[PDB]
Amino acid sequence: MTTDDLAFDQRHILHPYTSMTSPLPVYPVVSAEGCELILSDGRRLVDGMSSWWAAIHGYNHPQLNAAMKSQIDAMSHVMFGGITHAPAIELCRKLVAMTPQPLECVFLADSGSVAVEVAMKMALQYWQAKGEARQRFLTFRNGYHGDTFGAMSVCDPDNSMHSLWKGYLPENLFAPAPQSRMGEWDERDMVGFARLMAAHRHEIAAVIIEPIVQGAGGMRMYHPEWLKRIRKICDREGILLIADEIATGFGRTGKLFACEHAEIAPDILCLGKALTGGTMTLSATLTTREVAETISNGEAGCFMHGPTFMGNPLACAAANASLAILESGDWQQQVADIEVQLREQLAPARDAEMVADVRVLGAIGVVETTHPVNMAALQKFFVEQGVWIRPFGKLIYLMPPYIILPQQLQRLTAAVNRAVQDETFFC
Amino acid sequence: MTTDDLAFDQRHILHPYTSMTSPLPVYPVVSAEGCELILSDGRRLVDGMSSWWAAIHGYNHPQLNAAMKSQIDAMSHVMFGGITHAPAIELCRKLVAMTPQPLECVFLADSGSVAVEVAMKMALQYWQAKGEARQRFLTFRNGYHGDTFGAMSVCDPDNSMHSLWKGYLPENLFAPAPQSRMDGEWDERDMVGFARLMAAHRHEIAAVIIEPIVQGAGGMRMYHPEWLKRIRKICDREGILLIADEIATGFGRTGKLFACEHAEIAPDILCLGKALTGGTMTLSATLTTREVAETISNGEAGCFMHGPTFMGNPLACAAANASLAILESGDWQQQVADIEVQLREQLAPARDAEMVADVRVLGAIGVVETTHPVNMAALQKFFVEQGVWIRPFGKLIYLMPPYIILPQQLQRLTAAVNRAVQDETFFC
Ligand SMILES: Cc1ncc(COP(=O)(O)O)c(CNC2C=CC(CC[C@H](N)C(=O)O)C=C2)c1O
Ligand SMILES: Cc1ncc(COP(=O)(O)O)c(CNC2C=CC(CC[C@H](N)C(=O)O)C=C2)c1O
Ligand code: NA
Ligand code: NA
Repeated sequence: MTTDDLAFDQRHILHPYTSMTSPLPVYPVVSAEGCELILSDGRRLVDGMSSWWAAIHGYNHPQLNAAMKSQIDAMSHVMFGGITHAPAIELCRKLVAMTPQPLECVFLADSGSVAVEVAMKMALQYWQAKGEARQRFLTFRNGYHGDTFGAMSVCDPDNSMHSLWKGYLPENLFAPAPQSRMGEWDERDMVGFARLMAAHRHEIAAVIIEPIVQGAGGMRMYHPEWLKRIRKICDREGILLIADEIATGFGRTGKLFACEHAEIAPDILCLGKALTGGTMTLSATLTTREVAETISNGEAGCFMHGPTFMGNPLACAAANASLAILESGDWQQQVADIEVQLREQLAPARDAEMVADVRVLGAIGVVETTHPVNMAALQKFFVEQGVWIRPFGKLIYLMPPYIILPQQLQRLTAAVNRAVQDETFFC
Repeated sequence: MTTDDLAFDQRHILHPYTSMTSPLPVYPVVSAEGCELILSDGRRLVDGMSSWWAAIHGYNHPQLNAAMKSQIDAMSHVMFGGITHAPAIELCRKLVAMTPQPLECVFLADSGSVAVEVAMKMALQYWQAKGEARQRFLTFRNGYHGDTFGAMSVCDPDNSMHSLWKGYLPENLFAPAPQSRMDGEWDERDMVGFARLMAAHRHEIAAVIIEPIVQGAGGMRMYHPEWLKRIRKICDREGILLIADEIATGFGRTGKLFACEHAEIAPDILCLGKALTGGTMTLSATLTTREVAETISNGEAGCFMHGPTFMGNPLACAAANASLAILESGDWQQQVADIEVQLREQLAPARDAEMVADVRVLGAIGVVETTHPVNMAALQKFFVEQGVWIRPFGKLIYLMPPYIILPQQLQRLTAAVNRAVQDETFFC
């Protein structure tokens, strides 16, 4: 990649949530292997982010590559209307088997935001079919579910800046962010949620939350009793529960799915990211036959959704390989060992002036700071330490591949500890 | 593939816009090559659908395959936040160069619906940043732009059953479907409805959004290019942004590289997908002008607020680059022109069948519209029995084949269509 290439990127290529006028530095990556990203000039970086949490098996994984190349040899893609294929069937068999028993119907889609849109549409169509006037969603503050208009409508109105779309987005119900930590349970915490449930129980189509961990909305880790109470409340009121596990699914929090921490099953489950081992985009939204059949028996005769590339053979094959790796079960001790090391190596950050909080769960390690990070300056510092860490807001956090070596994880935590010693990289 | 596999699929796997309680049969596909799909039982079918518009180079294309395998060797994926890579840069260079001069800023995304959502958010943020009170979209009836919630808000309310979401979906403005045909003459009267809505709401409209020339899902309609010339001029006069959704028409399908070329106009925002990757896997792109891209970033947000996990996916970009490289040979132009002539010639006799309401053709799109709806299970079986994959929808029996299709293969497709409509058997 020439300098002109980089110039073109800066002036012509929009990057995720960043200015086209005040771009901060980008780093040119040529390849990746194991837990390392390789830059154009040869610099090798230990990946602390798993490419936004998806690459749980690292990069250039033999199993993943083999499955992908083999599916390309058969067919990378064929349409899913009136046709089915082995990769979709094998993938759906695994998804049904690995999730709670009631979740036995699968709607594959292209991305996390779309999987959330699908779950939302499922709930609305469900009630439309039952002839129940229910169109509200009840969610938590600090929640984040994606970037498309439906998903945006259930994101924290303050973090996702709902003022920008005030008038276009439907108005949903936002209970207080869960206060009890993953910590002791305080009954005082339920008051806000209960309040909204009592006043709006007749019109709520579904409750939607990220289980245990609220990711992009603040890397918050809350008490599982919340999920227990919400499942019970939904059960009593006849409301659907949507669990967004696009970030928490496939082992990240120490359990296969975060709902397991509370031993609850949602009515609708959204999955993505690590689904494909972070090789390419794919999502899945699972629900019950009660939901799936009711919808088909309604006025529309079917669930009204179906994107062009639905069921893409290549992506399904990658996902099959990713799930196959998890089948060994090795992730359980890998994540447990990571958790221990994170909790050990991040503890010193609690002596640093710039730190507000340190919290760890499975392969998620968070250092919350008192002031906003300088994302450009901190990223450069990290690159200089030979690590890839992408902080944002007041969070310097790690979500590494499950296969990361102790010495690699150590470089990440050391860099973090060093970074927070200095106002240098803040405001 | 076993029959148990088919049972699992029927009972546990949702398919696009189809019932779970009253299933229709699906056909198991094990592989595909050239312009053929290969069923699990060994039957080979000539593909008449291009897997919904996208597989313009067919299947198991050596150039696409090699490009995908090579990218896997480097990295199938890496995040795009604070990172860039060669496949993304090359693709964006190509996209900027092949589209109208003003369109030079590229937002890569995952799917067509997301690309439309991005276009719509761009329009909203553009006006929110100039301090103007514009949150409505003006679109045409019989339009389809995706099935995520924002996209649904600009789809035809009847065709997409907006009654199901009545009260949840924002109410946009719907001008009548364009009446003048690509085949025929322009009629000034066509404009009254659109002109009327514009005059009454010119002040609240953030953008006009349409599919140029061909409205796909909403009826496979083919309208007169004068429509786009007018819409461009009107948008220009009123200071309104024009969004062209070319997710279906892009990359040669209508006989021109982009359907906007039939009118020689450029939109402010252009959405692409489908054939972008040669139908190998999902990827989309929304391009806009410097004026739009810079204005948004200077707004309160400080940036365009969107960024999906797999944005810029190296693997998909590599496939898209290979697909575009194939189109650089220019061979598609004659290929599509020849397909067009053959479709016109061989579907023409369908116009004398009693079951046929209309026959219309543009580039590598051939449509036989019928008077009654098709019997899906029955007609699908007939087609497969003829050794062809044609998937009709409602009153439309259509062909959109890969550009590489051989005349003999194309002839089997048209023969089958003509045979399907000769009597009332496969209808209702
Ligand atoms: C829990 C959850 N649900 C849905 C989605 C949307 O999935 P997509 O595939 O459509 O993106 C996500 C997406 N996860 C994200 C993770 C990180 C960021 C950005 C963090 C920070 N602001 C930064 O700039 O780096 C955004 C989305 C999800 O987690
Ligand atoms: C013009 C246009 N714009 C947007 C989209 C959305 O792209 P996705 O990748 O998100 O799907 C598309 C393509 N989407 C569809 C087009 C038509 C249908 C209906 C098919 C019909 N039911 C049938 O069986 O034949 C569905 C999605 C597009 O063309
Ligand atoms: Na299950
Ligand atoms: Na251009």
